[PDB]
Amino acid sequence: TSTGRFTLPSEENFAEKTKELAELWGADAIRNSDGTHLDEAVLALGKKIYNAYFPTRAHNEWITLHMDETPQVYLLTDRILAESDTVDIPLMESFFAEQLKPNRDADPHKYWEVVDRTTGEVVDSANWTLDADEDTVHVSGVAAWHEYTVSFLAYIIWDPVEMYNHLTNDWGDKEHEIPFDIYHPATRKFVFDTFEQWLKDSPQTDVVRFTTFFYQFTLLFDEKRREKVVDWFGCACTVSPRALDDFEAKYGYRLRPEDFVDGGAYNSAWRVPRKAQRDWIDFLSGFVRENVKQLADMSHAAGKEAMMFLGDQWIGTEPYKDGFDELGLDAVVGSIGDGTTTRMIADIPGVKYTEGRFLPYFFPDTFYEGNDPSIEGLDNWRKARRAILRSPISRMGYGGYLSLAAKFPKFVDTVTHIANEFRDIHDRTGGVAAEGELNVAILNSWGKMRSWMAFTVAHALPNKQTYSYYGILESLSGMRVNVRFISFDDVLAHGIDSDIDVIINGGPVDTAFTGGDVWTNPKLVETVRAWVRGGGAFVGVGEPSSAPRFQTGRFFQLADVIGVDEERYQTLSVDKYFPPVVPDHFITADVPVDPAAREAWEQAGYRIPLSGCGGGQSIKPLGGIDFGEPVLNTYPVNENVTLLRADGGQVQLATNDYGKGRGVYISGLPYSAANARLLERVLFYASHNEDKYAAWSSSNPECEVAHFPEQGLYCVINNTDQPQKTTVTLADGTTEDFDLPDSGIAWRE
Amino acid sequence: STGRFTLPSEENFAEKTKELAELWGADAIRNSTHLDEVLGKKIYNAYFPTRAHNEWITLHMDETPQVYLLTDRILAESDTVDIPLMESFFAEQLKPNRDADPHKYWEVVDRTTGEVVDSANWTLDADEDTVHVSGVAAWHEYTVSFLAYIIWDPVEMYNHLTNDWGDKEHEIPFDIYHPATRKFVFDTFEQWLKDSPQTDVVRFTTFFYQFTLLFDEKRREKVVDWFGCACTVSPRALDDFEAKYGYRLRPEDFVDGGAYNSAWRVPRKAQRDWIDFLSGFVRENVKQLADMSHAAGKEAMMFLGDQWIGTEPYKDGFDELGLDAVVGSIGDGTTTRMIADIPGVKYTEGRFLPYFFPDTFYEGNDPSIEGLDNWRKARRAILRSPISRMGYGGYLSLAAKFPKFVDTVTHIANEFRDIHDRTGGVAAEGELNVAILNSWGKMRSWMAFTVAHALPNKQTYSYYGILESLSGMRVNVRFISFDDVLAHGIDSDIDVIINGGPVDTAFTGGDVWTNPKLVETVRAWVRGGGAFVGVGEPSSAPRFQTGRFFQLADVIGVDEERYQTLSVDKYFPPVVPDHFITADVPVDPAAREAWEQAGYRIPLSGCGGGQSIKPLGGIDFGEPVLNTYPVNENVTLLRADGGQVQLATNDYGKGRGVYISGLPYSAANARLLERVLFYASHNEDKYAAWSSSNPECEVAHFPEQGLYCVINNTDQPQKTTVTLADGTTEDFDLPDSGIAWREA
Ligand SMILES: [Mg+2]
Repeated sequence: TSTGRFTLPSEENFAEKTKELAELWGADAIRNSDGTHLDEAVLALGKKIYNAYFPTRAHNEWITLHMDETPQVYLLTDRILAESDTVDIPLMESFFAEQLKPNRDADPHKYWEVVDRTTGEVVDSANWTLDADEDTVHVSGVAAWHEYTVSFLAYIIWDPVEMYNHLTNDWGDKEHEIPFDIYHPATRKFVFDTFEQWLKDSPQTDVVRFTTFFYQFTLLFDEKRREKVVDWFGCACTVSPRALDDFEAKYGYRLRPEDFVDGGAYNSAWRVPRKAQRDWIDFLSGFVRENVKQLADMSHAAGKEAMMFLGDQWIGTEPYKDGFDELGLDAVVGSIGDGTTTRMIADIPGVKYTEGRFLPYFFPDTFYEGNDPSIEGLDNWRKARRAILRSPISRMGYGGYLSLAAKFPKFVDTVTHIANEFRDIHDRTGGVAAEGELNVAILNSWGKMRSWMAFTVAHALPNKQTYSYYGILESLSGMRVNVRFISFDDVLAHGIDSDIDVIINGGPVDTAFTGGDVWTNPKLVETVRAWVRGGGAFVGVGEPSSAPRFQTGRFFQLADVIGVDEERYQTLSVDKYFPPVVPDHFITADVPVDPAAREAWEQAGYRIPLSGCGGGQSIKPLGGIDFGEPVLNTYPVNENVTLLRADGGQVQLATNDYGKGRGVYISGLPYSAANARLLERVLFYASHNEDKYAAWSSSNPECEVAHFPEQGLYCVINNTDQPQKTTVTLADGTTEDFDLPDSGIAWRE
Repeated sequence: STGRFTLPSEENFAEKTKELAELWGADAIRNSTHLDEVLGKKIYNAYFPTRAHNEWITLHMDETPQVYLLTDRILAESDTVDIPLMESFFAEQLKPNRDADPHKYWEVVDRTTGEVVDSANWTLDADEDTVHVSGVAAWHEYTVSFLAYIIWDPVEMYNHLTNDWGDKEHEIPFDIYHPATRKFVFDTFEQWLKDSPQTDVVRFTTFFYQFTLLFDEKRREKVVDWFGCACTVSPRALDDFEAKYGYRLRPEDFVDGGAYNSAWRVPRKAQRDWIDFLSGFVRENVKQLADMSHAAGKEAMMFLGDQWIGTEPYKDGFDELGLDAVVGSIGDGTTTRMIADIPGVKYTEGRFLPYFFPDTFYEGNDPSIEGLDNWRKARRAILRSPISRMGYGGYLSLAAKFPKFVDTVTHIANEFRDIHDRTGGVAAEGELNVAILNSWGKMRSWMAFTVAHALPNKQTYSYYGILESLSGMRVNVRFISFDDVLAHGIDSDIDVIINGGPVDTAFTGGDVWTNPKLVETVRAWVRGGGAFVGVGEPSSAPRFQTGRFFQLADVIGVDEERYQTLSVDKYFPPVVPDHFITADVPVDPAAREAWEQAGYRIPLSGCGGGQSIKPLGGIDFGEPVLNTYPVNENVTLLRADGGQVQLATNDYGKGRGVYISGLPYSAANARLLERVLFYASHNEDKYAAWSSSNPECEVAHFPEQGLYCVINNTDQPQKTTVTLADGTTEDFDLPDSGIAWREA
């Protein structure tokens, strides 16, 4: 009975149950509760011992004596309306005073900017003063009826992880942990000296679990103690006067506070990055990386592993940028939130192994009397499992309080099953990826550096604005294709790699994800058009290839490829003619049929041509597919485009032949089993690979197949908590029928 | 009570004609062609200046009107590409002008780069309508813009295709810009006048230029703009334009990248220069026709439609033409107002619906229903801006076969005349001064948010609703332009400004909102007590500010998230369900309970909080404006369903801003708008006086006659209580389409 690949949390006064559960779950590693030297009875088990390290917090005794060395962020004030030629702007009224504090030490006139937001102009620094007695900037000689703001440097006085916990589990009047910035040599020396001593003081730790490193991700709170700004990939909170001044020297130009506050966007990953953002990323990453390497080296010299948590103070690491391997990190561990976040961890190059921390975390918010944590446990396993077959992770484990999980025998038995199943998958496949059946490339401004990081604001929390796009990643995360992320820069520099079958471009207009004005670069349009014409496949979602204003008559610059454009109220004089919808088609074959709606749709018919209204639009909606957020007034560019769904006087789903290749338009794609199948059929259809679809496929969309040619195996998995019957089709055209229980898996030669 | 009513007649109908003219109180008759010694009625005869003379135009086919046509986009797959000119167009309507040098008058464009392709890189095929382009970039799209002759008049062509006349000869239109054709038109008209002594009113239907109307190769409408002047060019006109204006127009100044100068486009200098050139010419020639009619003892009357381009009825100087009347088609409230509000003429006439034709006058149908419908929509508007005369078109013989309809017309004509008699034709008292602000201003009064006459659709109805609501509302409506506000500020008599429409249209205004002087003027005015009502995407300007889309977001308390600010949590304050603005919205108790029960979203990372989990509903806002959100928690949200904002109000100094995401016309929505206007202008105390409790009825106060009326806008009985100025109430129970008059 398999053992290993499993990390178990421990805690004091819990020797008996720890060994029972380690035995039961086949743990080869134990996570010592933070701080804490652990029970000898636990240490005698001879498991691999994880101890977490918190390098830039939990030492107020240092940082209270060097408060100008805390991390910093540019903050943007509320917009203040001048009603004459003077205006006063309070600095701190919209922000949380327990987290943030204006920096009055570094000359405001050098480091800050007052902006007239109505004109975009910087106000002369001779026209403003910072009040000596309170956090208010006085501006004079400006225009009445304009809005003004200040961008100012703020010390961060409360570490966001310690803060979030405090506020979330109200730890009352417990001391707030103050973060510290290693960019400053005094602090940096304190950090490495402390780490050296801790290494000496921890002979029994096998793995130093850095949780995490030097810089928080963008996270700001308001005066009502709510989250104000968040970007899980953002490096807002990484500046200081010295860092900014060194940057100017090295790069040959001075950043504006505007290059950080970004009009109030705070350099959201959704914004098309410019040179300033790419340069800062590069400057910050060189410095963070140099220092992570030192930590790894020191860990190794002491005989221990270096393991990074993919979260908390992870900024500047850039796990997907070239050179990550140079750090010599042994492992990355992250939170398993779904398939997309499973891949974000799994696909990381340059480490020896990866580790998933599965849900639920062992805490009272889920482990309370009358709750059934086992359901979520299995759910989480199933969403990660489908992804693990496409890109394996090396290890699994859980976090929190063992003594809490131990009170729920059903949950305990569920983990026993998950752990055995994790090891079975690994042992049968040798930890190798399943065969991908097509090569699919997501194209955006960021490319590989943001692999599995697209369409995200906060970690694993899709919302109204992101779910129609995030669903694309979640579908792909466990799909039987090979997925890579590429950038407009890669494409302009090197063309489109010849192994790629399908390119996906998706998002709203004017985001890093669709690409913005890069679509008015004729070389990009030529490259993609030539490639589609020669048998490439282009799948556009939402507002693909969009560029406002460039052409009065063409919003999606590749409207010709995908057969669809969005009306922008500039072309209303042009009657739009919709060809009849094709309801029977390869792409839609697995969509459940609703005869009541189809009948209502067929009875109601198509709008006859009418002046200023065009014609051809179905009077009633066919429906049957959840397309998410609408893209208003999409329409077919000519009548040779194939409309598959065009309900409510606009287009949701369309396909277009373009020379040898095809274009497909999808207006949006929330994740569901049915939509993942829809997407999957789109990939095969657009690449002219219909004849390749059946090999290693499951007839039922609720199940997936993974083929492992090198070990002579395939499996089939049930992605649901319900029994599923399905017919698997093998490469030679043979089939087998399955009856898969709840969350089950079957393996065959 | 008799008169103010125009009746049509065919031939061979003397007896019944006389009966109906006396039933309806007709004081004028519209003849098709001359008959019966029915001859002391005012006689209307239609005149068609620029068609029905094929004998002339076939001898001068280079003097037909012309238009710039934009071809399909053709993909180049190497350094050469061929572009057929006519494949997307109707060949019986349009023919390429091979007469005027293509290399001087046409343009080939690389649509991928926007660059004009050098004339030396293209040729026009000698034997087919195909342009050969060489020395170009592979994988770009290319188009030609070319001059086309218009060989079929669009009124004759619409009517032809509507009742397939088959081989009936096609009327070819002619352009009076050329001297020979102009001379033919005036001489012919001079002669026609001599021959028509019984004709009292020359009903010009219409003048010299068709509105933008182009058909495709499948015989369908391709491009339409009721206000557009696409079909008004010629090599001579363009050459002359350059002499007068000091620059050469590009064909692109007309085809407009495919938009063809839709009135929805923000007009640039070229569009305005052409309007002015064309208008000068057109008006000069219309004045002559009016002069000629006058020296023959006849009235000159203009049809607001068909060939009306260049007249510009709302532009200053229109009065100088000396036109006695405008007649127009009554489609709805908005189109009624469009006719009624025209200055510079002696009287106005509406042609009411239905037209007397078999498409509605057929066995089994009750056209009185439509008759009353049409009359109710116009009436509410006539109260606010009276029209002089009414009447119908079509075959009287067909309508006469429908005695309930005949009774309905009698009821209508009598009621029309009764309103005139009681009020002396004066406009009802307006209770607020309301200005619509856009790029066009008054030249396009009641013409906003329109493509095809009186045909709102999916893309327009959420904004056309604003006009349809105001058309019959008890307030004074003006239309002003950004140039007006920039040159003169905001008139001291205006209570409320409305800005409405999608981003980057003439109706919101586009980049004018990046002009700080505009922003200064509106903000200062609002702050001192003005009212700003923004509909859809008011004040929007893309890209100008990363964190601000609606430039006056601060005024109205609402902006639209454009995916630049997703990192910023949005906090929605609780909705206020009981409020002056929404007071007449019906409360559906199971809906309200479900909404109260689902509660509000608690704040979650990257998701903000405070949005309702279930919708309150109750109001149809039309097309969604995605991801609108409150700029702060001091804004009052009245409707914020589905994680976005439909209705909100914000105090801004002494004034207020209001946001409405869209407003399809209905009695409820009209009422909503009206309460928004009184609220935004801090005039809640003024709302009661001369109002109807029931949104299905409206009140017109005529203080100079010590008199008000209340009208039933529906075909159903409606109970309502009117409040008067003194705080007094009076009750009514009105029948279908009813009216009631009271001493005041
Ligand atoms: Mg030839």
